[PDB]
Amino acid sequence: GNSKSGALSKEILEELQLNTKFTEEELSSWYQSFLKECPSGRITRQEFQTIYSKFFPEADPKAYAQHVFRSFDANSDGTLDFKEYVIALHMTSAGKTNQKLEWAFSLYDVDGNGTISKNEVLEIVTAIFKMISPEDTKHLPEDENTPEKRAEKIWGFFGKKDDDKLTEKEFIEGTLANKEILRLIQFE
Ligand SMILES: *C(=O)CCCCCCCCCCCCC
Ligand SMILES: [Ca+2]
Ligand SMILES: [Ca+2]
Repeated sequence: GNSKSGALSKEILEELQLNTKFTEEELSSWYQSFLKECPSGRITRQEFQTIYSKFFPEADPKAYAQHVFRSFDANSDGTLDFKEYVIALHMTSAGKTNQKLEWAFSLYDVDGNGTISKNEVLEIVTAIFKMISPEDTKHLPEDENTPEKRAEKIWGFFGKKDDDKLTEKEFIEGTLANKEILRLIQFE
């Protein structure tokens, strides 16, 4: 006797501006389908990787799947809600519109220090390697067949010296430069 939404729909669509949601009618039935996986209401971090197994049953994005969590599930919560979930899930795609793209400096900044360093870059770098398949690992330049050998390619592309800490401000431009950059540190 009442129109249901799923505890979320008007708060998210509010984002209609940044990035064009696949379809306002998408995150609608997607809310219940989740309630079925568990009559709960909070997604854990250990089970977060249990999902990536649907869109990538090939490689083992299990190492990079745990990084996308603290990426935005640190908002003083401890659990990922469906609202913030659609944001990240659709961010890894939904094409490239205006603004946005800022959520990227969030997944790469694991610790979250307003600035990225070689360490964090190393973790996400090695993890991303797992997602890559050996059969395809032969395509990338051998000058970086290992996480320790590539850190020089990525960090070398940007070019840090005095302020050896990449900020979220440039993290967006340093990439807007050569469209062939985001291809390396690419994420899915
Ligand atoms: C109020 O009268 C009860 C809630 C009515 C909800 C309307 C939708 C009912 C149909 C749900 C199943 C539809 C499957 C396509
Ligand atoms: Ca959260
Ligand atoms: Ca940091």
